[PDB]
Amino acid sequence: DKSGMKSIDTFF
Amino acid sequence: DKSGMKSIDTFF
Amino acid sequence: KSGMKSIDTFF
Amino acid sequence: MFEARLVQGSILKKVLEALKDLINEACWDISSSGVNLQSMDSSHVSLVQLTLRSEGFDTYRCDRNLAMGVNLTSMSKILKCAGNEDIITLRAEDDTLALVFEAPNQEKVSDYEMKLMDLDVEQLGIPEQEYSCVVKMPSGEFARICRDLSHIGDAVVISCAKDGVKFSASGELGNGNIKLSQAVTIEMNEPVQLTFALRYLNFFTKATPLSSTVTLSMSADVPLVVEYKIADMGHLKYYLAPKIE
Amino acid sequence: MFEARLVQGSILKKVLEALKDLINEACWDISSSGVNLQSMDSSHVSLVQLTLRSEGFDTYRCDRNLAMGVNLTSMSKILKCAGNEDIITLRAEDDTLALVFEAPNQEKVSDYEMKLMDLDVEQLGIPEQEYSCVVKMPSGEFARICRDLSHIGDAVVISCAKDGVKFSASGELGNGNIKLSQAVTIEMNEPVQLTFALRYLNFFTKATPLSSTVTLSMSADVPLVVEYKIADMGHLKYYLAPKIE
Amino acid sequence: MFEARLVQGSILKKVLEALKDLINEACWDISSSGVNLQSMDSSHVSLVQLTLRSEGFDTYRCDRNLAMGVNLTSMSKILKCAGNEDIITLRAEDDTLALVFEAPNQEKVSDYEMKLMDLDVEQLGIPEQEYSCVVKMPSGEFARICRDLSHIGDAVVISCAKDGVKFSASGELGNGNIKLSQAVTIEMNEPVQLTFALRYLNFFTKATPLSSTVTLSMSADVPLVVEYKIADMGHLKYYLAPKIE
Repeated sequence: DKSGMKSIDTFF
Repeated sequence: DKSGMKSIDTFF
Repeated sequence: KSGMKSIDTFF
Repeated sequence: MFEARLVQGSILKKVLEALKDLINEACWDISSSGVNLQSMDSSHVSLVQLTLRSEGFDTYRCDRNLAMGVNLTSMSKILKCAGNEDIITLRAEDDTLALVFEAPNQEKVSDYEMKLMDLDVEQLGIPEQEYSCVVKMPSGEFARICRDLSHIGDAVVISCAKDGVKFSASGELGNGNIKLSQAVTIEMNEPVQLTFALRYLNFFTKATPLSSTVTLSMSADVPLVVEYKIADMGHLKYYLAPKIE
Repeated sequence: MFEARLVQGSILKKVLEALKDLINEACWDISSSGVNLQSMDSSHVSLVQLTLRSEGFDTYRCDRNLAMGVNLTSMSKILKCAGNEDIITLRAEDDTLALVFEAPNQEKVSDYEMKLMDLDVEQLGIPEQEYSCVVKMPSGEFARICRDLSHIGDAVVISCAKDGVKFSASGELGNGNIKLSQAVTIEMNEPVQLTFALRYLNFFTKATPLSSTVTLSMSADVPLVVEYKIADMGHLKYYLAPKIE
Repeated sequence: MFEARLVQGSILKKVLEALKDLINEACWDISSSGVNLQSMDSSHVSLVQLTLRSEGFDTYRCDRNLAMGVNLTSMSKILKCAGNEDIITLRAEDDTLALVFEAPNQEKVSDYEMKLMDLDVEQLGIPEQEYSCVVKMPSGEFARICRDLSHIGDAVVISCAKDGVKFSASGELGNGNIKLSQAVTIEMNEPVQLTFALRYLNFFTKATPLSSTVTLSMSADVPLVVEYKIADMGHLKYYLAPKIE
């Protein structure tokens, strides 16, 4: 996948 | 398992 | 036991 | 010359699906009285007893008594070729077994010739004795119980009393308890508590489509009897050695 | 500019499920007359011929004749995204193929753009000849026969005569024989007996949802023809090289 | 002493099938208000939030507030032992969790004791904020969309505007586009376009049997919210971190 994700912790 | 079995021959 | 001939052999 | 016609082909299909998972090869004893099968499993821990009375067949002829060594897997594959409504005919002579499938809803006639084999296996005789507890219950209820407790543990502790019957299992996740109350009927003489491997009970429950009800006969320090009555035609009995306790 | 609208989306879904298991890549020849597909399998032993007449589509336009190299697996995945009631539109220009799914029971519009490929494959021409035997029978009956005999053996001996047709197989478990009587209709000129690989017949029978009936055309020393008529729209024909005997 | 009776056993069965595939262990927070569960997945990319209000249970008692470390797989296996019509009772004391299955159509009582565990996991707090877009649509439609686009690609580009909502995916076979029109309702403040992993959306859609409808809350550079309202009893919310773009 081209894009990766930030951890849900980074938002919460 | 804890318990084993006797062969069906032992009964017949 | 038997094999097949290629479908090309017929067409 | 042996020839037995069964209008309810399904019976034989179901009988074979009930057997194939427990035993791979069994000897089919044919006599003027009917079809008999008695074989123990590969692990020498359970025994199957099949009885199909001649009176249960539309047509039944048996000149000479036959003992046909059958590979239950092969017979099952052949029976899978029979439609759920087909009339099945069994015909044998004193080398192979012939199965003829007469289709009712079509002009189709299937004829299969199954190779037999010579079976030198252990023959065991079961004396019909009296049990301390006899539980009669819906076969589906029983099959569900056995499947459920399998998720919990490997063995089932069947406790039979006057009130009802109790099935319990224990494992790494915790423990389970299924309590049935007295349709469920109990013909108890003495209360019994026995331990059995669910693995084998789950093979027996494959006979569920044969009957709406099941009967469990228990006496202490003796094998369990799980009986499925076919349809006044006969029955299918499963014996399971109890766990050493 | 090519644009074909099909109200019965299922037809295309079914057509693709009938093809994907036999061939992975096939060229879709589009012309003012309709859609044509002719491809042989990976083992060079069977041939598929699809014909969807333009008259079978609600809307059909084809400015220039197209030959689109399609990956049947990818097209199948795309078609799986179409609901069983959807109206399917095919639209192409003289790079990709566009599939538009108009949902009837909702305000949902699906639009897929499938990448095409260049297919340099073997093009074979089939002369429409006359067969010694032509059997018309229920497609389900045929699919059951092929599946059943698969449990017995690898090849099927189709014997066609005036009385009826016979399908037979042999294996290590024994042998099987399915005899059909003359709805089953036979337009026989000469009796024929041919041997075919069940493996391939079981791929053909994946076209069963397309038709309530199937027709088997046989002539000695020539390939078998298993035809599934779509719905006055066209057909799907499967050719199978006979076994060397 | 905690005791909660739920007449609709199915709810709990469905809740657990909706969770088990995303998380293996989660802490069940019990209070006078009801049941609460908040756990993030193994990949630290999605978060589950379950709320079952006490008012949703026929019987609800909670002397002391409990935080039970549950293995969701084990609980699921136990719940699989409950019939689709059963009345489920949860009972715990301030070591194990007891599940009692009262069967309506029989005199059968199942009692399971599940071993609990101590869970030292990451506790995350979600502030209830306002989203730029809120899409309400049939849960089945959504589950189909997610499954469909999975055949095309790995990520989904959700574009929300005044007209309708658009879901798109791209892969090696080509690209897909599903356009929904305004039952589908949109409470949009600002248009949003976000990218999400379909892998996780397909785990969320396992909660589909819980509700006829689903709601997707989107705001730019923040996680997506996929909510399934249970039955005035509560809800199940799934948060998914957006893809870095």
